[PDB]
Amino acid sequence: SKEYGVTIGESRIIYPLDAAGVMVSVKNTQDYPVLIQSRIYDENKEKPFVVTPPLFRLDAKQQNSLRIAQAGGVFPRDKESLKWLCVKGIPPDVGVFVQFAINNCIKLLVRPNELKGTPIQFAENLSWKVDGGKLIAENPSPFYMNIGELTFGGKSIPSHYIPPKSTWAFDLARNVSWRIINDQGGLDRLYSKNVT
Amino acid sequence: ADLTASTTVTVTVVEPARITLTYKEGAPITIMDNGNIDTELLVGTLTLGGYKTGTTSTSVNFTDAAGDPMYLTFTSQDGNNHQFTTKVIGKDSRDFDISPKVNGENLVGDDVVLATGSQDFFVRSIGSKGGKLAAGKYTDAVTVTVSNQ
Amino acid sequence: ITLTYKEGAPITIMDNGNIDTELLVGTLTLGGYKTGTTSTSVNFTDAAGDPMYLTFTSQDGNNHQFTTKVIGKDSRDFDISPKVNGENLDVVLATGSQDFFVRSIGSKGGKLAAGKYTDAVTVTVSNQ
Repeated sequence: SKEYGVTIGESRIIYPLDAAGVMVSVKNTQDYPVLIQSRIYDENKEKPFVVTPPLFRLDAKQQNSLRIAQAGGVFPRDKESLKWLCVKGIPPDVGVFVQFAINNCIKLLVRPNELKGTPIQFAENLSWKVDGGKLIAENPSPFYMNIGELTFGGKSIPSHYIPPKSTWAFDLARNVSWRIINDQGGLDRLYSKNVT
Repeated sequence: ADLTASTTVTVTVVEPARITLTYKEGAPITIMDNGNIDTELLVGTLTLGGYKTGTTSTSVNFTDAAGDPMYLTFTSQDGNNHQFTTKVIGKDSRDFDISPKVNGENLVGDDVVLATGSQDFFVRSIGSKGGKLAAGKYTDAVTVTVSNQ
Repeated sequence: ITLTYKEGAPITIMDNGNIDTELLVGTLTLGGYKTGTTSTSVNFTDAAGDPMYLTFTSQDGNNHQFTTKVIGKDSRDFDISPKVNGENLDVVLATGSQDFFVRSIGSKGGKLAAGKYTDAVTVTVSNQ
């Protein structure tokens, strides 16, 4: 059987607005060498921040780091902005031959120094209502609320982030239970409220 | 005499974003006497691992060069461009059909949370809109994108 | 007597929810003691009070914990082991002030959640 794997050393990057750059480690967990290709996308995953090196070889079982650097750019100062860092590991009768590659993407959260505190301080501040046949979260904080666990009426809802000062609509009971993911990639404590 | 001092020590503990993939080949594909290949043949079994519990089926996207939404396209290597399509599907906890995005779209089922630990997906044959597949080697180069929560 | 702390590299959770042993969590710098003070007159204590170990706890209400040990080095790179909650596992400290490494042992139980872990640490220096 064929084996693939790419490990990023963190699961999100908190990029302090206007910082020179941040380092993130990349690990080739496989028995073979790979090309590591790193790309940044906008919040819509359409193709400001620079990744160095944009492409480089990583030997078997080896670990290296990327530098993510902000060069220029203007962002809001009243809220986080979101990009994505994608790290792709590029490996070296009808018969079928399929080759795969893992593209491992994590959130790059651009955080103004003007914002006070962190998401876990505000995680309880989400409110909920049902409207249009959907569960609707409202996020009054300036932080992306990256839900990692969501339950409505005891049923699992697949998570999604709630953008700052905005809403998200989940598909489909009074009680909503949620946990956000903290800056370090850990699942935070459980909160509950009934829908309005 | 005993002297004392005190400090508060804070430690940052981080979770990495680990993503693994195992591909197990299925049986070779045999052409029937009318020249068709069968439908729903197990071409192969993909096992996605490494991800954090809460990872969803819409945050996984298999893409290929043909870019046909919902289908992976396999192409002959003889220069004649014979193609067949395949779908990628799996089972959830209540044993219902689910799928990841394939070229940006789900073929079947509702958005779901992936099984804890790992999730098996099955590459299954649909067929060819052309028909008349020649014997030969058919290939696809597939990227698997996982957008971590 | 003075006690400062410099953070090391973040701790990476392993696939099994545990951490690796012997990681440099950070460095405690102890200053101000008398000429000739040895390591048996140094006792580092914390709320958990686990002999030999400093105990770190998450701030998420779930009480994840991991233990660490406190080890310094003398001029020949031999281990200096001060008391931690009253126990070891005797060396003269460096003149002036002495670095002691906080080194990982492991989780206390179950998988750890990523986040910030704290410990309120006290040092008592005897025979002063």
